[PDB]
Amino acid sequence: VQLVESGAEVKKPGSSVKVSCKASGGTFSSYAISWVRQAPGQGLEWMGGIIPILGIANYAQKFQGRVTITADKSTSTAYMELSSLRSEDTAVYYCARENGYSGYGAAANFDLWGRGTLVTVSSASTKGPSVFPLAPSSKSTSGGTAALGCLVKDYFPEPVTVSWNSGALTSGVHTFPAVLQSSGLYSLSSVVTVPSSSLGTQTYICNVNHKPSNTKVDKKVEPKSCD
Amino acid sequence: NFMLTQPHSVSESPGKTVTISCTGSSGSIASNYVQWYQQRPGSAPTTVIYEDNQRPSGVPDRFSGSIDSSSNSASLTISGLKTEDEADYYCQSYDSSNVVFG
Amino acid sequence: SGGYFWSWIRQPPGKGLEWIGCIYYSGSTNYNPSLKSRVTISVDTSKDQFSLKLSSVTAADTAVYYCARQLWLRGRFDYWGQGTLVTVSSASTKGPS
Amino acid sequence: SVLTQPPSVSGAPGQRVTISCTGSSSNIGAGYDVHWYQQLPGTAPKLLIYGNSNRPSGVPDRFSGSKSGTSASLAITGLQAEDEADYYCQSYDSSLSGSVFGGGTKLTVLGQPKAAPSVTLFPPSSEELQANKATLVCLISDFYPGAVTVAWKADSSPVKAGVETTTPSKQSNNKYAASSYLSLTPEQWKSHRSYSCQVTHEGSTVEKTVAPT
Amino acid sequence: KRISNCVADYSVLYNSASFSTFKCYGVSPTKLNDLCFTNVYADSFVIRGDEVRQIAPGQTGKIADYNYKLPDDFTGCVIAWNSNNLDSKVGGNYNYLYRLFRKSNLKPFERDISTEIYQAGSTPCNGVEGFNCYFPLQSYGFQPTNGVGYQPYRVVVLSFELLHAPATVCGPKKSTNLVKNKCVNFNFNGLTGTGV
Repeated sequence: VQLVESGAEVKKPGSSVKVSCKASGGTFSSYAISWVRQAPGQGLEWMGGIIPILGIANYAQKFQGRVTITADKSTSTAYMELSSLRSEDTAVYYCARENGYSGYGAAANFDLWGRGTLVTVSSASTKGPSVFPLAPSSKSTSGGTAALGCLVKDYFPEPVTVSWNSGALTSGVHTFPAVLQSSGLYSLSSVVTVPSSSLGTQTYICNVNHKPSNTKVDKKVEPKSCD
Repeated sequence: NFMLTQPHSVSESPGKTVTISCTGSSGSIASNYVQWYQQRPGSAPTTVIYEDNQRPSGVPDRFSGSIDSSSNSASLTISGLKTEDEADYYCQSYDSSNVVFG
Repeated sequence: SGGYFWSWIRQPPGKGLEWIGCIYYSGSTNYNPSLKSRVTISVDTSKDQFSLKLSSVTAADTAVYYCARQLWLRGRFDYWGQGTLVTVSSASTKGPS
Repeated sequence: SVLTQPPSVSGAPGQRVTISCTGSSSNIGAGYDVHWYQQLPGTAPKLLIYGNSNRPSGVPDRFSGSKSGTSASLAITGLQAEDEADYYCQSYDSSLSGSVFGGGTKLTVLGQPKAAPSVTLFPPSSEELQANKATLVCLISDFYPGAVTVAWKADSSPVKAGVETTTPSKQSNNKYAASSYLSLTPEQWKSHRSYSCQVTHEGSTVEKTVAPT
Repeated sequence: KRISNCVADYSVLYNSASFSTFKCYGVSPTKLNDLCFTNVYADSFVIRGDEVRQIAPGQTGKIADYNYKLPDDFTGCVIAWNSNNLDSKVGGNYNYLYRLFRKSNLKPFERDISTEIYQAGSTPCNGVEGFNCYFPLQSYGFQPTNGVGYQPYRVVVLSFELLHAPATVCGPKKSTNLVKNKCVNFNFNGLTGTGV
C-alpha cells in the first residue's frame, strides 16, 4: 500500500507540533510502525517505533522522554506529539513500516516508507509581506528588450507563489528561490522579458498568493519618469 | 526462607541401587549449585560430588547426581553400595548470600 | 593470596550441618539470618589465621565447629578442618569423686 | 556516530563501482544483517535489498550485497541516469538499542560545462526609501554552471555585511539564474557616491555600477 | 555483544554477592579464567521468575523453544539476578514483549523477529483480530509489588567459541603473592633468576 502524510508545517521555538500519518487500504493494523528523520547536513536517525497491536512504546536511548507517539485503530492513523522545539529541528520526518522475518541476522528492514513532513522552526515568524515593484530606466534599456519585475520582501512562511496577470504570461517568466538571512528572513525575485513597444500600452501587474497568511496584495508597476 | 528437604533415614542392602533426594521449598533447585557431602561419624565431612554432575578425583564413579528442576528436587544416585558408604549425606545450596545445607 | 573464601560451619551431635558465616581476606562478611547480629569474624593476615567470635551463647549452641577453605563461594568447599568439640553447660569445673 | 562512510566515490559509466561500509563489532560484526537504501534528493527513500540474500520486487538484479565479516559491501555494474543519490548503511545496534544509519556517499563525477554569464544591477525604487531599509539587488542570469562568487564594493572599501547568495535553479533552456541582495539603510545610501556588485566566473569578471544621484 | 581484542577477569564478576542464581555448564566455574578461548558471545534479555529454570539444555517449554533454543553442545555461562526496582514501575510496566506462538521449531543461536500473525485455522485472515488468528507477540505482567516467582529478572548468558584461531579474549597470568628474603625463583619478563 501507500502511506500519505501531510505537507510542510511551521511552529514556534518552544511549542508543540502536530502531524498525522495516514494509511490507505490495509496492512497497517498488523505490523509495527516507526518514524524516520532525515536531516540535510548529517545522517539519518531513528527515534523509535510503536506497535499498534499492543500499544507499547519502544524508543531509543539517545532521545529522552519528550517525544510521544500514539496509535489509533478506528481510522488506522498515527499522531506525532513533539514539544520543546530547539534550533536544530529543521528536517523531514518519514512514516515507515516494519516487516519482520526469520534468520540468523534478524534485522529491522524498512520496506515501506511514507511521503514526508517538512517541519522547520526558526525566528521571524509570520508577518505582513511587503512587495516593491521594479521599473527599468533609460540607461538600463539599450535595445528592444527591457527587464522589469516585482520584488517581494519579509514574507513568511514557505512556500510563496507569484502569478503574472493571473497566469496570462507564460513565456519569459522566471521565479527565484529564497535565502536565509541574519535574522532568519527570506527574499525572492521575479522578472520578465518584454519588448519595449508594449511598455506604454500594456501594463504589468504582479499578484502575490500567500495561503498560510491569507494575504493577496495587488500592486501596480509603472516606469520611472526621471530615468 | 529456602530450606532443603532430605530423607532422614534411607536403608538399602549392599550391591543395589538407591536414590537420595534433596527438595527445595521456595527457590528452584536448578538456580544454584547443589553439593553433596559424605561425612563419616567422628570425622570431618568430605565432598562426594559437586556441580550437580561433577565427581571429584578420588571418589568412585558410583556417586552420580541428577537434577529434576520440575519437581524442585536434587537426586543423588548410588549404585553398588559397600561397607564404607555407611555415612551421613548432606546436600548444600547457596540461595542469595546465605549458604543453606540439607 | 589466591582469592578464595573462608567459612565457619558447625554441626550439632546427631543433627545436620549448620552454616554460620563466610569471610574474605578483605572486610566482606555475610552471616546466617538465624545467627545474625551474633557472629563476629575477623581475619589477621600477619599471623596467617582467622578467628570467629560468638556472643550470647546458650545451651543449644553445643556443636562441632569446622573451619573450611572455600574455593568457590556459592559452590563446594574443598578442605575441611578437624572439628573441635564445644560444650556449653554448668557454671564451674569440678573434680571427680 | 558508530557507522562511518566515505564522503564521495568516483567511477566510470561501464565499470564496476563498489562501496565499503565499516562499523563496529556489536552492530554489524555481531551477526546482524545490513540494509541499503537510496536517498534521492526529492523523493522518499525505498527498500533496495534486505539481508543481502533476497531480491525485493521491482529492484533490478544489478545491485549485489555481501557481508565480508565485520564489513558490508555493495557492488553495481554500469552507471545509469538514476544513480545521482546517496547510499546509506542501516543495521541494528545493540549499544544504541535501535537502528542507526550511516554517513552517505555522493555519486557524481562531472556534468557541468562552462558558459558566458551576464549580470544586471537595479537600484531600489522610490517606494523602498521610506521603509527604513535599502535592498540592493544585483541579478545574474544566463550562466552555466551555477557557481558564481559575489563581492560588493562602494568604490572605496568592500562591503562584508549583508552579503547573501541564493542557490541557482535550472531555467527553461537548461541554464541557471541567481540573485544577490544587500541589506542597507537609506540614511547612508545617498552619502555614498555609487554602489556595484562584482562577480567572477572562470576568470571572467564583469562590473556594473549605478548612481543614486 | 561480541568481545574481541580485549582482556578481562572473571573474578570481579563473582565477588559481587548480589546474583540470585548462577549456572555454568561445560567448564568448572573455578577454572575458567586460566583456560583460553577465541570469542565470547553475550546476550541480554529479561525473563520472569518462573522461567529462570527453563534456561537449560534438554527440556521443552514456551520460551526456551520459541525465542532462544539451547543446543546439546552448550558450554555457556548463564547469570541472572533481581533488579526489580529499576525495570518495573507502578501502573503496569509492559515495555518488554515476548513471543508465545510459533509455526515450528527453530535452530539454536537464532533470533526470531517475525511479526506475522500466526494462523491456527485453515483460512486466511489478512491481518485481522478475528477467528482462527492470534498475535504471537504478547505483553508481560511485570509489577514491583509481586512475589518472587513473577518479578523481572535480568538474565545474561556468556558463551565461549572454540575454533582454529589463537586466543583473543582470555584470562592473563594471575598476580601471585610477593615474597622476599628467601631463595625463590622468579621470572620478570627477561630472565628466570633464582635468588633472594
